[PDB]
Amino acid sequence: KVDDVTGEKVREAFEQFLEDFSVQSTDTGEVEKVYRAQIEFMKIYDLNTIYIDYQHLSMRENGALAMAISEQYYRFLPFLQKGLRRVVRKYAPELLNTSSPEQTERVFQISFFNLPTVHRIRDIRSEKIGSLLSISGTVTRTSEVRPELYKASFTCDMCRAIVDNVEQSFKYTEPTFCPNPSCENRAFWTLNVTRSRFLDWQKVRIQENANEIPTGSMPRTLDVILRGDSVERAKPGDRCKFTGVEIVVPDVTQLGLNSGVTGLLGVRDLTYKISFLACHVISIGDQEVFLNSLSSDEINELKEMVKDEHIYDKLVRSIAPAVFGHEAVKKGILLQMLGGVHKSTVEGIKLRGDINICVVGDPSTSKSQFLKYVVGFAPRSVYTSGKASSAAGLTAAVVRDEDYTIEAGALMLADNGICCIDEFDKMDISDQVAIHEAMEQQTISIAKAGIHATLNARTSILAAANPVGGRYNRKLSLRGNLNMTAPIMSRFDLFFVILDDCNEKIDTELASHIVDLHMKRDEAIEPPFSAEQLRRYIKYARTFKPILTKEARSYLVEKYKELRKDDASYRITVRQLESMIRLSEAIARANCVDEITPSFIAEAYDLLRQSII
Amino acid sequence: LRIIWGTNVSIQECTTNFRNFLMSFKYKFRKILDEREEFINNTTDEELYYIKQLNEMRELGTSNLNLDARNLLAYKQTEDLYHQLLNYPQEVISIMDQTIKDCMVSLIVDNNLDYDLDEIETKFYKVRPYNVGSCKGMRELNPNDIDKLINLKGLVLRSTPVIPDMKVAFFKCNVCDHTMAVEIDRGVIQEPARCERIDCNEPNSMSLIHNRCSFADKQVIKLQETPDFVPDGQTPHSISLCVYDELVDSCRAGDRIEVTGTFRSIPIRANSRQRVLKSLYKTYVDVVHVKKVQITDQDLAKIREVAAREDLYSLLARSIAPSIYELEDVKKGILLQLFGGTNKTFTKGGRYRGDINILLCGDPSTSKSQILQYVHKITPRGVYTSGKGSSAVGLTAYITRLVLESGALVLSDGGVCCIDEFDKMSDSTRSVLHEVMEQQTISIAKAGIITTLNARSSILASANPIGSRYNPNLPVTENIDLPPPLLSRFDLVYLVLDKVDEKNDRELAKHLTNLYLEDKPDVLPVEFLTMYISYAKEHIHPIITEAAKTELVRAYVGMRKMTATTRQLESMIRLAEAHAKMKLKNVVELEDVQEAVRLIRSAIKDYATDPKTGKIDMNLVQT
DNA sequence: TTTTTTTT
Ligand SMILES: Nc1ncnc2c1ncn2[C@@H]1O[C@H](COP(=O)(O)OP(=O)(O)OP(O)(O)=S)[C@@H](O)[C@H]1O
Ligand SMILES: [Mg+2]
Ligand SMILES: [Zn+2]
Ligand SMILES: [Zn+2]
Repeated sequence: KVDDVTGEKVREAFEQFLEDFSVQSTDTGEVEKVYRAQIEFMKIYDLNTIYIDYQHLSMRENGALAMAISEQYYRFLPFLQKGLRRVVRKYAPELLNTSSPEQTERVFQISFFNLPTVHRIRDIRSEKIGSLLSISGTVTRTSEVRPELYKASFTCDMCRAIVDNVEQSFKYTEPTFCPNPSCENRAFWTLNVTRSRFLDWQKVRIQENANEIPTGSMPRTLDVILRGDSVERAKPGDRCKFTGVEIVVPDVTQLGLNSGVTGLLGVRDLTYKISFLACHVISIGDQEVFLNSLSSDEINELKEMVKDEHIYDKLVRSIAPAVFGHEAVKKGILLQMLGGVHKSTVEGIKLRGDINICVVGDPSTSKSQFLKYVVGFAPRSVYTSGKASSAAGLTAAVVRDEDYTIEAGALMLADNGICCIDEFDKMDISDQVAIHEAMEQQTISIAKAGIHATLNARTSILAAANPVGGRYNRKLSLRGNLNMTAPIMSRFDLFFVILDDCNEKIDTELASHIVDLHMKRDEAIEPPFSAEQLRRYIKYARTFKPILTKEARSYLVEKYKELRKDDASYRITVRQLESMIRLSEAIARANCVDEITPSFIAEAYDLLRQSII
Repeated sequence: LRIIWGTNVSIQECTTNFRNFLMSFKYKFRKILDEREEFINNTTDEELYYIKQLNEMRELGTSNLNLDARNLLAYKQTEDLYHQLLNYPQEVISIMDQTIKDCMVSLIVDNNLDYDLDEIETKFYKVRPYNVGSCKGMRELNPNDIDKLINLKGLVLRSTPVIPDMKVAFFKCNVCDHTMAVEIDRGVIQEPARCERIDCNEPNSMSLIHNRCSFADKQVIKLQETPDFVPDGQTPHSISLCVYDELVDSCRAGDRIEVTGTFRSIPIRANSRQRVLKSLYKTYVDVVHVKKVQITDQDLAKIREVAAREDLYSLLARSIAPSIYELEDVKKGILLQLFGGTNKTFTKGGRYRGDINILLCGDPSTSKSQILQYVHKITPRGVYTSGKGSSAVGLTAYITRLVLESGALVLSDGGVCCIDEFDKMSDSTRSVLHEVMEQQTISIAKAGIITTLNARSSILASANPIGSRYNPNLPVTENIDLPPPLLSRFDLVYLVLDKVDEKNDRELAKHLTNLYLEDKPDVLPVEFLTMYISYAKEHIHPIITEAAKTELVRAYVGMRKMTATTRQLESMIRLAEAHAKMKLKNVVELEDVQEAVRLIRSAIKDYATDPKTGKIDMNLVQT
């Protein structure tokens, strides 16, 4: 056959890079041949794929091998796999076989990782076709894993000659001429499913990131393909980097299974479609188990702010560092992010522990910046404007793809996390009702379109509206000062109503603060804690499970009685007591106390009292 | 010899003439062809323009050579080659590219410069001819024009994502594995019937390996025919020009660009299954060169000289709308918006765009619409529309195929936008506009379509008071009757009124009548004005100043003390920034803040605005 | 179903 002496040279260099790499940071520069050690671990677990750092092979042999493979990855891949099999035979001959009946050949997936750079979706070019690259972006769509037919096998339906180890092209391929020279069967190739080996496969769609080419352009999208262990390796709707080769997808319909090339196809033309074949995938976007996940210094820092007793106030201060004032509102953020203990009673009734906050401020109150910080600083956080939004896009949508199927809405896109709702006032009343039922149920059911599916839809909602007429009439009542269905009002945990004040001192302070925010830009802000530090502490608190206390039971019952008397009930109901308990849970989580404290209930009582105004 | 089939255009003589046109072509040839003997500069003119370009091109190492028609029409040897190209472009351009490559090779070897001749040999040198012919209406095109360069002007409606453009076919034997590469000739493949190795010569064993094959990059762009070219009879047409190579992805949507390219037509399969082709032919164009709609040291000198002039502020204000009579304050405000503020993209807290937003609410007949037309003409990225003819969906984003269509705002992102009859524009679409201008970004939330888009663009709204004529009896806010939030969103609001001032009426009538006198009737050169504004935006970057910040604090405290939303503070901040930019200042100054406040009061007519009742005394207005 | 001008 074709010598491809360069190919076999690359094979040899690749096996020598896999076995004689002789590099290891463990025990300082002491060489372990980390690829030989990875082969040893491979024997321990008997996987298929081999993780290969691009930088390792780059330092290997001056990176000439890295360059060659990175360009002609497609051409070199069979040689690389053959060399990997040779290495396995050398050191892990057991793994050389799949490893009872006969064990077939084991396929090894060379999933290179840690590439030098990531090229953006628009950076993609035909020049890179077949070259190993890495692409970043969020996963807009995915596919159910399905068994691509890697190696095919067919029984000759005229002589029974069985074929095997037939690689398939994009279109389902079949043997052309019977291997049995005596036989002359050119069709009738009953696929031997048992003999043939199928690899797992999954289509995945991604879109351009916001700060990628935002300049006057719609975010470009790419169809990457997951194979082998990579399948399902990443969750949907998350920014991740995919390393692999650029694959050109010919139209199978043209293959037969502007114009296109022809005269091969034969008379038929052929139109292509570029795509990407991911080899390795990396995402970039218990209390004791969480601590284990943390680094030693990270655990120390955790303990450090745990020891701090002002920690509560400093955290509240850290919230929305750019935003000035409205400290109670920042406290509301913190508490909602912490959430509350969700529980289902013995009777089974589910009791939500989440907190759905609502904000009613005049324009320019920076509520927009408020939500921007919230979502940006919040995982599982979705931001949307009520004025421009569709119910299905917000909760869930039904689409037909070969065939009726479903598409997650904002609630799904952020279920079990923050749900920012900007311009809520402008939001459609019917859509508001859809959310109402969905959030109250903590569940979304797609009854329509024939299908009757249902999804968890559990999450927290940060409603953001403006008072009717762009201004809150203090003479009027919250219910009436803003257009919104009262029952949904009942299930909004909080209502931060933002008013204007002519306090000259406050005006001067805020003006100076803004002007500094522009002068010194980032230098102006200085929260007590870093956002990553804040998130680590927050998750640690999430790990906590507050427990109610006898004194707390009492304090709660008297405080609820006092609230009922205060309204004496347009805004005071059993829902208010439920929110009181949830706020107590959130405060304890901020206090990182497994038990509730009447002080915590006092804080929550003051919070709700202020919300009442 | 080497001749072009069907043309009697000798490739050898063509090559010799174009070579002599490459070296020994003084720019003097061009300028003399353009006459302008009063403007001839020896250095430039005596310079072998194309030789200097080739030297600078080797220094840059690019393989593309922009080329005007006039240079060819100036060199007697290549004057004929000009018409040859006009008639039979493809072959002429191929020969010309080969000649440029050979000339670069000669230059490096002749100049014995230390350069990789292989690189130049590897460099696929191309020529990007432009100005080939007078811009002709695209609708005017007819079949015989095919196979010729057609200079064209239009607006980019939309562009396709780059497509793999099959370049060279790669085959492989299925019995001995021997491989061969078939170059795509005429967009088709002539597969080898048997193996290239006569040793094997297996029939049909040669199979095309798609991945191993070579592909190029192609893109297609819909280009609207400009309203100037089209007649009143029918709507403008558009052509999906096919772009290739670097030219691919070389323009966004809404790009007023002039392009030269060969006129191309092709058959279309009547039945995809069969080879039967419809008698009529699909037609496209391959752009050899694209023209979009460097500040020379002389240009910078002129810019800085004008900046030296004290009248700079008022001079630009009048220059932007020379024909308009009076309205200097409105002109100045829109001039500032054209300049725009500073986009301090904070790493935290989000980005803070220095955008300026001006609405024009006032009694009609005031030329507000004419002013909008001017603004749209001036801004390189302009978006003119009227509320009645506008839809919120079409304004920002329209679902399509699942795919999204850029809205008017999207077409303005990074430019100025014009919304005529803004008051008439629906309140719902108003709400749509609110957040997008506030965040300078479009947020999308729909079934299967949920994302956000950049919308950093200025909007110039034209409204009319609820009372057709502004009623001073009604408070200014009532006269405008616009959402208080929306009202705040806008940065400036000029309350133009048609005060009956016999003197001003006389003067305006004189202006209009004088205009009438001349059948076809100081101020900066609009081109030089645009260059000034650009250079200011790109190079100048105003930064707040200590005195400026103190004055801003005190001023906004007074405002709120007398309502003064925080957006008012940001507005005066960005306005002082744009003022400093107008003054070519990278640092803000107290005087910029003073001017910002002065113009803020002017547009609202605060001088004549009643301290109470929210009304304005018409007598005080313009005194 | 979802989005969508347009008329009814
Ligand atoms: N100061 C002015 N200088 C020059 N022309 C003016 C002036 N004021 C009004 N005009 C003319 O008056 C006419 C009014 O045109 P428009 O642009 O429609 O006025 P307008 O201010 O936009 O008010 P509308 O559009 O009716 S709400 C035009 O012919 C203008 O040229
Ligand atoms: Mg007008
Ligand atoms: Zn057989
Ligand atoms: Zn062969």
